[PDB]
Amino acid sequence: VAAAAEKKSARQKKRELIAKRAEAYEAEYRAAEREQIELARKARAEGNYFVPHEPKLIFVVRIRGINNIPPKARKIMQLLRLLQINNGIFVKFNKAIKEMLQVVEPYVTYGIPNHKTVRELIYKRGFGKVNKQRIPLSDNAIIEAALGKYSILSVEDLIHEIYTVGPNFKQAANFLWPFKLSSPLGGWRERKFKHFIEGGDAGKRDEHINGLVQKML
Amino acid sequence: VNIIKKRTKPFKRHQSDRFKRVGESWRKPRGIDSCVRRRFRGTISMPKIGYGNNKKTRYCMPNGLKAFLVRNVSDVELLLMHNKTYAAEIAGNVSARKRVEIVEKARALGVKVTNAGA
Amino acid sequence: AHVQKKNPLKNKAVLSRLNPYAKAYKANVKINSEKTPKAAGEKFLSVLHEN
Amino acid sequence: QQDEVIWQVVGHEFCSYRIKGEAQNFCRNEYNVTGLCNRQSCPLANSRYATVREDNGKLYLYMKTIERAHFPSKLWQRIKLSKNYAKALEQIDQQLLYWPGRQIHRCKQRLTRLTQYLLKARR
Amino acid sequence: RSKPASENVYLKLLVKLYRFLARRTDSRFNKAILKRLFQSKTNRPPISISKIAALTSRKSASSQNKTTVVVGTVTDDERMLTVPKLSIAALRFTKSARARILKAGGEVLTLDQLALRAPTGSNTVLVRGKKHA
Amino acid sequence: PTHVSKTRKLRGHVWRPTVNLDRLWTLLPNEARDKYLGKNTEVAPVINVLQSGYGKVLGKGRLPETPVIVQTRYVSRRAEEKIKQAGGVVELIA
RNA sequence: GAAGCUCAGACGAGUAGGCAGGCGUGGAGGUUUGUGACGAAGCCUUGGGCGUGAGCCUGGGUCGAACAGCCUCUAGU
RNA sequence: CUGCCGAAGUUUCCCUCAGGAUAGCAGAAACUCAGAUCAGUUUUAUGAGUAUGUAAAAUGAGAGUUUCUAGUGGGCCAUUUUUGGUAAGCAGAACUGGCGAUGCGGGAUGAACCGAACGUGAGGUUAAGGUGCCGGAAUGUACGCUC
RNA sequence: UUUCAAUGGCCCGUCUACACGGACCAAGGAGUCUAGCAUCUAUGCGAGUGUUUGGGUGAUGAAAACCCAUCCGCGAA
RNA sequence: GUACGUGAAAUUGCUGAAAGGGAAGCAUUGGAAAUCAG
Repeated sequence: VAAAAEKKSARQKKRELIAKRAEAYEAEYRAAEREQIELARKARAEGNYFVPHEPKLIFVVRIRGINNIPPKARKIMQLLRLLQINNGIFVKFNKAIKEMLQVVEPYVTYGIPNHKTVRELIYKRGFGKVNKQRIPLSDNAIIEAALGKYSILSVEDLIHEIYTVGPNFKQAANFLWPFKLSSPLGGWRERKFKHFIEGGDAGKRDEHINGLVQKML
Repeated sequence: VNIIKKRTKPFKRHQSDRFKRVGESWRKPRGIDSCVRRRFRGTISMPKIGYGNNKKTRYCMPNGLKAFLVRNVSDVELLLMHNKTYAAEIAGNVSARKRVEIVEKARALGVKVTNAGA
Repeated sequence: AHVQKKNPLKNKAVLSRLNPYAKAYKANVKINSEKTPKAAGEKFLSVLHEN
Repeated sequence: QQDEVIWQVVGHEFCSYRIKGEAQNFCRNEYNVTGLCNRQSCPLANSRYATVREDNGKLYLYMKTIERAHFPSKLWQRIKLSKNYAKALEQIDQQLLYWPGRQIHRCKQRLTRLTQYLLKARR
Repeated sequence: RSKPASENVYLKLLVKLYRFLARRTDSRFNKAILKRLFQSKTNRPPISISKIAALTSRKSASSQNKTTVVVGTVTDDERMLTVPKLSIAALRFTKSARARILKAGGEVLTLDQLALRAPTGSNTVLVRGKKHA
Repeated sequence: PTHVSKTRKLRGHVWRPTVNLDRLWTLLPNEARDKYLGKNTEVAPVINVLQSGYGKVLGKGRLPETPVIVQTRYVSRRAEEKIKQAGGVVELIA
């Protein structure tokens, strides 16, 4: 009766802890979205202009193959872990990253995702790098073993650590394997290898990357 | 568990049909300009490890039994503990008297005989 | 362990495994009502309907 | 000398009771039960084991002892069973309860197939 | 490397024994022997009774009853005539070296004897032969 | 053996020897060493290096303190003094 | 069959070249109470089976005296 | 027979000659540190007159070696510079990639164009390019130009 | 197995599009042996190491096996 | 049956079957006819 009993109870209390944590994160998302709406409405009413928020999280998708690519760009591909077409990885949008991206501007597409695409990816296409092995995230215990040092104990905690760009964003990459996405349903645009502004599909695309993922995913 | 064969047609040697000196047995094309070596579209195929069959169903007759060559009564007597896995195969050079002796022994052991009709 | 990978998005039993929170998540919430406070600044209309 | 060095000599490559094929090897040795070559069931390499083999309508058993294993004449002793297939099963499991049980599941199964002979031989 | 290149059955028994000791205990001594038993003959140089005697009664001594362990050959050194009491374990001792240890001194052991004595390699010095050759 | 060779895989693919003092005491018969080394005997052992095919006795090594007479043709200039404090004597073979 | 069993992940063009494991041939040592005039070897075959492949087993016909499996050695392979 | 790893064309100089060297690559064996130990990469700071270097933040990866030893030391194509230039091409270097070892989809067909780097299959979805017929797919929708 | 339909499929090898070889079949047919040297691996011994120039023994099968002799070679400066 | 053991291929003739409008051979997928197999 014993031994397994205390394990079950500790297992149980951990289950409410992640439940309490998940409640806290969901309230954080909704409050953040609400103040976005309210501070936009207030500024638009009294008259002064509200300004967007410089984003720290973007999603990157490699859209060209492995043939006929300059050595400078394929080197960046290796440093980004984008070693295959239709892959995908997260990168902390900063001056170093932003200036890095224009080098591979025609070879990747990037933009700022919101909470849904992060949640869908991890749940569905989320494969964790456990012991240098692409181990799927089918259990919370898998994430606990590899991120218990950083107090991440479930998928939802990982989703918040990713989506809100926590300090352990760097300490979560090598836990997580690149998103090996499928070819997008409905297709790309007619001419895929032009810049997104020019009627193509490469480059920074912002609010119109969420669309892409839903297809690719 | 059904037995599965990835491929049924054998790999014939290149041009083994336009010549009687070039044989049916497979030989690997060595020529640098061979359109078969470079594996062009429409050309014959080459044996690869990818055609290897399942380890669980490899070496199994269409009825799921592995062949064991049997030359005297002693051999089949050794098959009693694998009547569910191995089917006996009477060797070609076994006399008529020994064949009926082996086949009656194999029937007593209840072990499958593939060519008992001889 | 884990012969087959199952999506939480499609298999509801796998959500219950991953989220001990999907039990009560309550997606849709009345935060508007009959009382909508239409609010667009008067000069904002002026600058919008400009040129 | 010792049993591992005996296995390392005879078991792996050469024995008169071993039968290699395309990729499989069997042990014809009259004192093995599973009929296949391994260290757990090797007749020549290991200490006392138990087996059974047919004779003209009955079954009989082989065993060894450790003290007498240097004298091959009575190294093996023979006991006979010629009463019933079931009673053979109770006999066999009885004479191996005080002995290691890793062999019974192979031993007891071997019996019924040997007895199945007699039925099929009769038919 | 993953297995020894020799076909010696007795050496393979040592490998079998010490694979178990390395993978069923955390003793790095057992891992050290396994890596050195896989080594080729010219990567396992000999050691001398003179060298072992010097390495035991060296500086602060600290040898006492610690059994010296080497994976190789323990050759004799005729240049010394006073041999101290020693406990040595090795793959093989030359005939002269074995006699000199036994007649005036301690004991000779094989590696399997050492495992039955100090399976974790407690209180042993793991010497190595000179690779300069 | 041809069957292991590479050809069966390309088918288709077109006068003075020297002795030092660390070794004189090894030239005795072992019973002479047993009964003469370290014992305060009036008579000392004698070593004839020439009988072991050695011409010159060099002086490398330390010595036991047992007196011993060494017979040799040639000798290095330190090899003799080391046997002075070893208590034995050196005299020269013709 | 520790030279074994088992779980997991990634990967898969290829010239010179580097490495590993196998198929086949003549003869030698050992072994299988091995096969055979109640038909060995060979040969033919719109017969059957096995292997990714080198190749292997077998049915029927012709044939008439020797031949093969395994572990090693060997080469005018 | 199958499997695995897999370059080189130009270097390092040396030469009487062809060559070797030497690297590089591919490797083969031994041994450090779980590291700022690296990078065909970005960023910041820093001097000098976006670039320059040094130093340090980002980023990905376990990162070093000493040792011996095979094969190669060509050329073609295009880009960027680029002085001499003339009817006009033309010549000159340096660099870059691709090609040699490379099959597949498309461009009617093709050494280099456009996509895509290959175990055996099933299903799904696309790239490039297409949807009158040959030919799989709208004799689609909308706005114009042209006889 | 034969044949049909749809779809695809330039004749192979060698050199550098060619060119050069190829009427068909069977058998033969090309990295071999030896000496030196070097690396590496394995086995025996180990400050030693190597008896097959020679002597003994082996007559029942005897060009083998076994035993003895270290002059000497290499190593120990 | 002395053109003498076994009697292969190239090659020729007869019979049977099938195909064929300026080649054929080969590969994938099935149909038809023959023929097996569990």
